[PDB]
Amino acid sequence: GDLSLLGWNTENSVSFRTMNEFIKKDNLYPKDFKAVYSYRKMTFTATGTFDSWEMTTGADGRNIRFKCPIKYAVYDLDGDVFNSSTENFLLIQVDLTYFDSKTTINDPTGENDGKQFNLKIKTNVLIVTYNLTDTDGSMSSEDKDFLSLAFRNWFNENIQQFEQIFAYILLDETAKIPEYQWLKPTQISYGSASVETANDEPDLDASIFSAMSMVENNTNSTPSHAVDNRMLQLTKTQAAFGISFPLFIEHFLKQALLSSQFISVDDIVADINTLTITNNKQIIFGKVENSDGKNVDSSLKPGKLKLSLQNNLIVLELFDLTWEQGRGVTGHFDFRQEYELALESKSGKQIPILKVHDEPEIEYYVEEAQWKTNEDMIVSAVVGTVFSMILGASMKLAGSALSKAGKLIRSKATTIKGRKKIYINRSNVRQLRKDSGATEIELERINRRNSSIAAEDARLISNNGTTSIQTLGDMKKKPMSTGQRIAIGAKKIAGTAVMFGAVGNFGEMLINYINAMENNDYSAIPGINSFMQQCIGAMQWPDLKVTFGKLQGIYLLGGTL
Amino acid sequence: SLNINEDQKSDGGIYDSNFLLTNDEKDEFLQATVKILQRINNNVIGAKLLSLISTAIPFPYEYKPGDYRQTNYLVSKDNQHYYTANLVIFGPGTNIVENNAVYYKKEDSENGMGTMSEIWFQPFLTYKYDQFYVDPALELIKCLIKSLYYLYGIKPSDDLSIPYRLRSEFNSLEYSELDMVDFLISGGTDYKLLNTNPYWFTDNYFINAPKNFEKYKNDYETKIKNNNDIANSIKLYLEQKFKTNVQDIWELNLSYFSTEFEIMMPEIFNNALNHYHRKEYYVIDYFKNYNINGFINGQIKTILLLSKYNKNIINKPELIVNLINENNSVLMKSNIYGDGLKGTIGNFYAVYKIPYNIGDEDSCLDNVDIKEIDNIPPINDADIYPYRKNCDPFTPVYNITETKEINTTIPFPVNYLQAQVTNSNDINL
Repeated sequence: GDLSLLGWNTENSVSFRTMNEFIKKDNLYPKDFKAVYSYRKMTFTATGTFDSWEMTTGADGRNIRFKCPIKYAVYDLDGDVFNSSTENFLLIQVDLTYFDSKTTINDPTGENDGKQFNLKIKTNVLIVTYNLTDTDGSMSSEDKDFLSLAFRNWFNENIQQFEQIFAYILLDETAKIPEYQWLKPTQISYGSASVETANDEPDLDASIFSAMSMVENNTNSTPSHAVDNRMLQLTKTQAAFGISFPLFIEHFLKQALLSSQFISVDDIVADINTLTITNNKQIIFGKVENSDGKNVDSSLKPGKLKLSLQNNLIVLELFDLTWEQGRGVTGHFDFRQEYELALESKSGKQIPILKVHDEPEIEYYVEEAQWKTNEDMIVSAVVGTVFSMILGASMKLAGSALSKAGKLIRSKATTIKGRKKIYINRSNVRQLRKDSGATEIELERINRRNSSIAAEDARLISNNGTTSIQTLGDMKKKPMSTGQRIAIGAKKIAGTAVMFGAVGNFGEMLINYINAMENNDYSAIPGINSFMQQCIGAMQWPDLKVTFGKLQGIYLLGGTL
Repeated sequence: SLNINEDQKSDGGIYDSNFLLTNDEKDEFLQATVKILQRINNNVIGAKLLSLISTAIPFPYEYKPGDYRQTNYLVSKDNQHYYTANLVIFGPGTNIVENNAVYYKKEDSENGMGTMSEIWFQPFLTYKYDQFYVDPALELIKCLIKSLYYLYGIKPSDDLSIPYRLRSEFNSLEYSELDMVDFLISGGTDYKLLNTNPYWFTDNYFINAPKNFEKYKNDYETKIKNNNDIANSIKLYLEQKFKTNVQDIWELNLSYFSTEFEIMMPEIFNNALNHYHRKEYYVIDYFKNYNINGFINGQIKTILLLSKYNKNIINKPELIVNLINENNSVLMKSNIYGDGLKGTIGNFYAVYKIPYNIGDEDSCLDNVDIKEIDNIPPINDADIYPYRKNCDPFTPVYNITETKEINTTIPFPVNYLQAQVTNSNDINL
């Protein structure tokens, strides 16, 4: 249904035309050929010069198909001399293996301590379909078959003359930036997938030749070379990079959730199956200053602070955030937020930016008795708690807007399973944002303050991405609204996305990215190029600008050479 | 091609592009052909004919002095296996009632070397002549004898053809003349008007053919028989082929096999039947209406189901006779059909020159030894060196009949014959 890597993590894909141009520039293919076949007292010869080879449609998985046109050839069929036409060609079938070779490539983004593997044809070559005709149409089908046998004998004998190197890979090379070892392949592979056109012609553009590779010593016991054909067709780019969602989650979402100070290093459990990062035990979300003036611990149940990928969106969820609000009243709130990693063209540069997408979803559950007995009184404290989550701060507001929102709040009350439930959809969130009365400038000021305090938290954050419980208590003991805590957590999570934004304690580099996202200073930040460098330092084509980036089952980037 | 244009259809021929298509039909054809082969082989003379065809390999072509390459071979799909075959029996071509035999190479089958033969055979259909059904085994025998003519390289020049009939239907002088092989092997009463002692009709072909046979016999016995470059199987096959001369092949005809096999066949103008006998076809079930002894319960007492193809018989007549009255009103119309024989406008009898000076001097296949031929081991795939240009490019030949009209004030016999048939079931004679 979508793009699948069938056990692999990283992938680099190109079109057939791009590889054909690589072969054309490299010019490491045989030109002159002399095929000879001798059998049953009969001798057949095909001596001539080949044209430039073209890798066309017909290759799938391990199979690699190349079109070899013939510039001019002479055929000797037991003395029968024939001159081939200029339209004659053959379709050879070969396979690719990453043979180890002496190091010749350089990786400025790596330590160059790995081993160079070059893609070459294994030691054989079979021809699938050919076209061999003379200038007068006097050839016979058996003559053409015999010449095809001679060509097969030539290609098996003369495969060594094709000294073309298909690709270069650095294996087990330590990255120059230690934090991004996930961008250095460990176990590599290739794949092919060719797609025909409507007019039944080889599509040198839509066809996709890929190279899959595991990273960070991930064991793959099922080496497969099948490649999804729609990986390039959607992008319409000459080259593409692909990073698996499992690596996007087990090495990025863990940092975002742990750095949010809501969980500790020993209270986070990775879960590949559900593609969600959460807390194994009950945690604390922050300090709550209700309308009663008493500081309350915001306790989250295990498995509720969720961070996952849904609907091509980074989804952050909170559930079962329960405490004692006052006079023996308990209510539960649920929140869901959607974010999208898009690409923005700023100052002539492609900058990956995480931006809000659609509107959040809210749920609130309470007992019937509280509604029937103390509906009016507890509503004040509930409002004081809720307004923080919306405005990002716990500030009072006029009662006219309170009644205007309260009529809608009481309108959306339903009775399910003996409990009062209210649901807030996408439209109600934007309605609340418009009716809140807080200008976007004030929100930007809040964002600046939260960015500065998130830089302070990252200073408190150790190398592993966690913070000591003593320092966590020192930071959290300060009285601050729960909405501001949500904003600080969001700021820290977004700042942790620099690893997918920029490649290269990490606290000061995060502070540099914070300066870039708060003052628009990317003078020392190359932007996406560094990340693209990590995708091309280890995967060097025989030589680009990246203009496409998205996620369709896989973090996918598209670029043109 | 299984489908041809309508005007390219041969008159009196049945065209069904879906015939012999499914695997069940192909298995039926295979079993029927094998059953007819067993029937022919069971008789002594048929067995001798089969052994002769099995041993009459075409003469190897000397590509180099002392280096001979076979002409009779079949190439596998991927061209690594070669099969020795003197004769391969196919199904019919475009027309499913046209039994025939064709040569692999023209010149090699004309000058004594010999070629492979390819047979178009229709074992499922037969026609009722007078009071009997023609045995398909006899048609297979006739095609086998034509294949013998091809294998021994004694095929005449295409222009050699004795006259057969006078086209008396037309108002013009024209003679329908039959090919030499067809006249030599058809038999019948017509063959009695040429096989005379002395021979009134002689041609250079009957002198040249034994010459070429003896020439290649000498070539074998001097060059080949003492040569170890080729397998002894080819030596034995050529020894058995040359053990029978061309006179024996000439005297083989359907009259002799009709006498030996006791098969009723047409005997008068039997190669010009398409003008006389507008055939009707019957389907033969070789598990029900045939066995090793021909038609079960005789050729007359057996019952055959009418074939579905009789309505599909193409009827393009050579003449349309229109009986008209004084006021030129079209009273009656009828079709007179051709015979598929080349019609010349010149009198053959007024041009032929009876040879004043000539020399005139047993069982037809007495010299053939079935036991000797059977004892020969076959030719393995590993000892076959083919010759590339052993096959002429096959070209289908389409006979284009011509249609002409005649207006008659006096009824012709076909007018009466067609007026005597009716489809109405309430008939007043």
